[PDB]
Amino acid sequence: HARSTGSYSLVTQQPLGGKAQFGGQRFGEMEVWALEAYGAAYTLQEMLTVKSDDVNGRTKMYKNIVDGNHQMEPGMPESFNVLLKEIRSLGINIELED
Amino acid sequence: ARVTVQDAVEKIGNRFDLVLVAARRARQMQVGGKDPLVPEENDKTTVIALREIEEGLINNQILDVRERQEQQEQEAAEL
Amino acid sequence: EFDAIKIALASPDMIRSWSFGEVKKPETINYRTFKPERDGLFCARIFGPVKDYECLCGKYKRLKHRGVICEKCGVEVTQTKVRRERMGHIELASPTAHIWFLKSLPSRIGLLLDMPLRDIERVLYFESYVVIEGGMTNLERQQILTEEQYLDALEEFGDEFDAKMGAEAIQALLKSMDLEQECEQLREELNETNSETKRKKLTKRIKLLEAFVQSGNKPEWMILTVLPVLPPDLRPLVPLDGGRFATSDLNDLYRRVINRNNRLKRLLDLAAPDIIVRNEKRMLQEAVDALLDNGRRGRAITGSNKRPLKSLADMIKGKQGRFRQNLLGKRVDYSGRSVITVGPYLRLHQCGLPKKMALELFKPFIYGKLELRGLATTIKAAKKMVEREEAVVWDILDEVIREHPVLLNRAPTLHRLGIQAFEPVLIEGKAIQLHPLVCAAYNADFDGDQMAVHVPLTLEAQLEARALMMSTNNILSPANGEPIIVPSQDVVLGLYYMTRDCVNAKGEGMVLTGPKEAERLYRSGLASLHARVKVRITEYEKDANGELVAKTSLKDTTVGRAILWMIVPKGLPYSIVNQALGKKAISKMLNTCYRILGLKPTVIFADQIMYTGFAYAARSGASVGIDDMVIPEKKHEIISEAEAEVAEIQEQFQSGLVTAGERYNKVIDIWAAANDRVSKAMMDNLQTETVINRDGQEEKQVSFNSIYMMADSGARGSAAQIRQLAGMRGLMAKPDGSIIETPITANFREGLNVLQYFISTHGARKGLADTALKTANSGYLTRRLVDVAQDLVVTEDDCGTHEGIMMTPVIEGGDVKEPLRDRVLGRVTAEDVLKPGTADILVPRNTLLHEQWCDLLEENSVDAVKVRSVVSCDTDFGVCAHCYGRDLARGHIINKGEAIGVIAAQSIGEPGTQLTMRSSIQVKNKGSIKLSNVKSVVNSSGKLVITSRNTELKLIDEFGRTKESYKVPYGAVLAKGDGEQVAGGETVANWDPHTMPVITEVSGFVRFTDMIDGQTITRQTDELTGLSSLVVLDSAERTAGGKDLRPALKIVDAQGNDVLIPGTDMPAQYFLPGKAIVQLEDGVQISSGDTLARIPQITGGLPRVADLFEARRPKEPAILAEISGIVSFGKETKGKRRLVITPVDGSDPYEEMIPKWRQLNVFEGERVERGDVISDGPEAPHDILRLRGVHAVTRYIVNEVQDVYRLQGVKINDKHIEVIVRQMLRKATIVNAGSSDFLEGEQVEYSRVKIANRELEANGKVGATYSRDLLGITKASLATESFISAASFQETTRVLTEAAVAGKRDELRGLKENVIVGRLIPAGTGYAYHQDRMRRR
DNA sequence: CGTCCGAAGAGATTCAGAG
DNA sequence: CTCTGAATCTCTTCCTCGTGTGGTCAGGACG
RNA sequence: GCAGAGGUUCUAGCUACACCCUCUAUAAAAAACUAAGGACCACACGA
Ligand SMILES: [Mg+2]
Repeated sequence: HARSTGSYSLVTQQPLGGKAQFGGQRFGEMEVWALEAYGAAYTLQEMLTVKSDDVNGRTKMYKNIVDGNHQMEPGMPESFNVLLKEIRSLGINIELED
Repeated sequence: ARVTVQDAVEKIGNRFDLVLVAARRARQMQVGGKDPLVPEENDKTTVIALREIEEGLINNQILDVRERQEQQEQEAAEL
Repeated sequence: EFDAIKIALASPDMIRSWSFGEVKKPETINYRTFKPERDGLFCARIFGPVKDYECLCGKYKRLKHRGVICEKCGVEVTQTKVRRERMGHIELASPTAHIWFLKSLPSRIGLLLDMPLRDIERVLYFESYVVIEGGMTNLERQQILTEEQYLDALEEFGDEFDAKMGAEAIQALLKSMDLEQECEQLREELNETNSETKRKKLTKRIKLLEAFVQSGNKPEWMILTVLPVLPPDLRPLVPLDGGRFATSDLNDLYRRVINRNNRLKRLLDLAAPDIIVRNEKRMLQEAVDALLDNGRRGRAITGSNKRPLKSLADMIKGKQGRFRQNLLGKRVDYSGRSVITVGPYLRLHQCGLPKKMALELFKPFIYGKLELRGLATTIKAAKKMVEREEAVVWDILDEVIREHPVLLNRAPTLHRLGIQAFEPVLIEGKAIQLHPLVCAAYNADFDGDQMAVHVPLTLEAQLEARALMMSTNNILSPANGEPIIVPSQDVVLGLYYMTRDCVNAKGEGMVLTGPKEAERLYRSGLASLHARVKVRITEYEKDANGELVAKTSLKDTTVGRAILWMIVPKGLPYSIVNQALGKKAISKMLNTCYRILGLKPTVIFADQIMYTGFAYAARSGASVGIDDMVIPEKKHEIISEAEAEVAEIQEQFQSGLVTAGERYNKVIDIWAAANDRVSKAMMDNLQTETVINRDGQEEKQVSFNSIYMMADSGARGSAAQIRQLAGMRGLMAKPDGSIIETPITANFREGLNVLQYFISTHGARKGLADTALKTANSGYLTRRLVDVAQDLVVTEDDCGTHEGIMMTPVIEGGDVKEPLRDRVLGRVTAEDVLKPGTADILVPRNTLLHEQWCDLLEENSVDAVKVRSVVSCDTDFGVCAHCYGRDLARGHIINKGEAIGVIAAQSIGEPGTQLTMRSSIQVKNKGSIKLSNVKSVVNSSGKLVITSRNTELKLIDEFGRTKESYKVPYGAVLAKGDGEQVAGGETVANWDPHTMPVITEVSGFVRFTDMIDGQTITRQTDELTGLSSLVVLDSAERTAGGKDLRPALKIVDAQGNDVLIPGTDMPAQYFLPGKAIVQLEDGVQISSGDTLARIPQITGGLPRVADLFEARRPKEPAILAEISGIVSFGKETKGKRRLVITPVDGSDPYEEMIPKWRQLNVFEGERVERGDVISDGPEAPHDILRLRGVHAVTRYIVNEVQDVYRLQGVKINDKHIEVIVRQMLRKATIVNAGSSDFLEGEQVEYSRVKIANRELEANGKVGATYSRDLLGITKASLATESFISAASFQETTRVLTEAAVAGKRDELRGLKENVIVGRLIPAGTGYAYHQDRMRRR
């Protein structure tokens, strides 16, 4: 089931529920905990942000790797923006301070 | 080639700042035209940075002072 | 980029600001054309264009026309991604209450108004009228008035009085009430009323009102006039499915809500009759309820397939909610899966990986290298080249896999070592090859087990994977210092076969020059692999200051053991390879290699030992066969004896000598005895039967049988797993757990009867279902453990705290379960340890206890070592490195920053799948006996009796250590004296288990004071000895006539004068409670230590750990003495007996209610200190923390959970339990506000109050005092200062509701918050970045 | 051609015993 | 007669990932 | 090569993630080339 880049989901999680449909394996909550237990904050951050749902992040990472500079443009997961919109739609203002 | 980073972490007793300093070194090697001081053996940047740290000539202090000197002659370039 | 996240109640004006329009048509799209509806849920003008920079009409279709709306339709033209953030609002004709605040457990709306929820959701459902501004009427502002009572009021309150109904009515109430006025009004009721429950409710109301006078929130905002809608791209039409466009989601709830709203608008403008309008308003309220949180009422609105359709709260909570499905853990790119393959040729720093998988995962890297080398000018041509799999592409691929680690990842990543880095070795095939050693760490089989591979992209990611996640860097598991890459199953069997000896083997006797000659002889085939031959070895030891000295000697050994010598590194001694080398021996070998040589030599040695073990296991041919499992010749006679015994027992039962219960017990006992006998016979036949010579007459050696080698070595198997093959399988239990009377006598080598196999499958199905439930329970426990943690990281290096926990080897009545050497290893002491020589600094104050220090401790015979515990650490928002100790994965102090909360949680939760679900005192060995806190008086028998209650025998040997520890029940007589040497095998204390003696402290004449035969104590007859014995009647049984008088026993001398307690003015009186048999009547002298009255008298599985960590109060809690003093009694057990303890000096404001059925170990004439147990049974951790202190409760919970883990043969270092408990009790309650801003009733995090009071005590001011409290993991996790962490865990609706009411701002600062956001983690490499960010602020 | 209709525990909530 | 403790009722989950299938608002005709 | 158009092919090709050249209102000497959509519920199975 190997995959590099493919079509993305509604929430913009790129792997699109992997099956016949070309997909990436769910780096679930247990694996996130496992990376947290390690001193991992760069591989975890990249694979929970620039590898999964950050559209600008994903495009920049692809252009960077094909350029040869493996540099992460962090940005922000679009899943968090989806969560903010869903909580706001309930009628609960959740926003960020600059 | 390398298998373990033990001697590197006895060189840098943090195991976390080591990753940061070697990542800065690899960034200098890739983005910049910086020549690695240890000659490579068909090795990637991320492992040759650890090789540099292993010999003890590259760590946070030397890297910081080196980039500071480069910035100094960057101001001094235009006099 | 952005600062802390804040959450607050959404003002209607804020909602208007959010919305870029207002939806009016319920319809979403046209089916005629997939164009969106002009005023519908999917709309271009409201939510932006459907296509990338094109209008609906198409007048403007280029990027240059950005920022200008259309003309005929007036729709903005911008990016389609703008459609994912533009929101809209619904102008509800009638205001509707938000269900989250309405049907909340505390009912925010109801609590704020201080009126019952029944009334609230009655007036919401338009079936009772509330009375807005009642004014000059009998009815008040908060008053219920249903239809008939409303008409009764209206017909005779026809004045300007108004009583509005509906959600609009509650909006009117909320507008009318002033929050500050209510607070200042209820302040005096709080200060006046002394009722605990009533004041608790008043404080709960005051908290809600204060949380609204502080936050910028209005109570009226709970009722929502406008309902926001999501951006259409967040709730899309769903795939066409051939144009079908159909799914029961938010779109459907929004459609129905808009339909009801339009109906209400039409009815309001039409002036419809009030009954129809009221019914339609109720329908709209129900629709909004279903939209926000479906299932929060009786009927969850149901779409197609008759299933509850997902709401706006079903997608924020639960496993499938956005949090745990898309934020906490999300699917990733550069990922692939396949079944796994052994591939022993690999080294643990590397793994096999298929060519296709490396081609697909590393596609961007291959494209970049192709562009750099100019093989393909463009990405597009390079992508075609990758599809053609041209030979040049493979050579490029080999370049990008030279030093590019990949993260091998098994699906159930129970602990930290579940995911590890590897250097991929390109293999042809389709199965990932996983190194054999790391399979035990992964808990991975080769039976279709699949594990994902992830590709770190950035230099930081690959570099930290190489530095941390490599299997070379993970040798010791985080749970315990023991190695995790130990030879597990097959290589250990090969080593065990290698390191043995025949008493007569080929090539035995000749001397060998060295291991090279041993290999030469074995390979040439002229000498057996294991023959006892003397060899010369150059053993290297580093006894010098790091220098390795060489020792050459002729050590008698075998050829096989000599073979391993060339494998081991120089530093290791030969004494470690000279044994049979089972699993435990190899584990100890690897641990010694790690602790002596280091890491790289340990890695190389592990690889070489794996190679040799596999090779010589292949050469061994350790097969399995029928003849390899031997049936004992005595098994038949044992079975015959058991059948005869059960026949005799059944015959006895038939006559009637033994009833069913004792017959069942006897049969079970004799069958167990027969099972033990047949097991011993099997072991004798399997390890002793082997007869082989020594070129002489006869000799007997340890067996070389296949199954014995595969079981004794620890390669794979156990005692029961080998018993079930040759010996009797044993008594097998029914589903309910009660044992089948007749066991499965037949073993697996022979056949099994059909009933025998039926009992076997009963047991097997029970075990399988138990495992299926237990894995889910362990997963839930691991989640709770991780989430009570993940805010605890090593933020400092030291704190200079002298506090800690006194580490003592644990004794539970038996032998030493864990020696102090393995209990304090890797932890930094708090105070200087001293040997028997006093004022001796054997170990300094703040030195980590590595292997050398622990070895020094054993030879100096230390008993108890005070050590710095993570609980005692005073660091805020984390702990210091010294208070934690060794990393347990690397041989040094924990790195400043490393996340230890998650490490501890995973270490605790990993063995959850391996857990389960369901006299006299005799000295063991020679040693001295001394008692702690003991009061004894010599009796006339020359023995010893105890006056205290917590006297507890500790057996001190000649080394000074405590070999044994036994609990002494009250009144138990001690045969030996204090400090008297005893010989193991004889009882020192014995007592009657069903008797509580009232032994007298001082001998003398005792007069029966207040003893009446007939009223208080009746003189019952005796039908056993002929002499009547006085038995004190029970208080409940006896009437009030004989109950008011207090029974007592006064002590007097021969002259009749009272005898006083030595040193106490109180006479030595003794109270006789109910059911007390007094054989000795009046006029009888009593010696010291003579009994006066003979007063007559659990789980250890995963649920026990869950209860311990959730701090569940036991069903029969043990009562602990809240205050220290003498005991007095009050009520005559009027339903609930009350007990009062009064100190000699202080006041006695404490009274406790105790039920009559509870046994009391305390009387009214003894002194009990605070925390001493009163009743009997399990004691709740809350009481232990309240009375005995935080250290005591931490020790109690650590010991209990370790004892639970001990029975399953799994060892977890106590620091993990300690840090989890520290996270449990991080909350505190401020008993006295003092000068702090914190209120008394308020509970705040212990870090907050500690910082505040330390700042107050820094200057001349006096800080506020607090009372720490212990709460469970599932309660400590939700009750956290971070709303975005508690919301992601559990009860998301409640947490979000409380946060929105509070207006509390989350400051991130925790691992899981920064994970949800997607920024750097304050755990490893991100800790330095976060500390730089903090120092830059 | 478009448009309108089990189970397990915790906590809130009654609810009750006793002066 | 007003709270106390206690029974009652209601909420809130109850592992973690894969791979094959199959079923899903369903406006419908009229200006 | 960043706002548009044209070119030798093949309707259309202006960096749309995207591939060559020209200039700011004008269309051709020129070979390698092209496309940027996609959910939930149930079943069975594996670890
Ligand atoms: Mg398996």
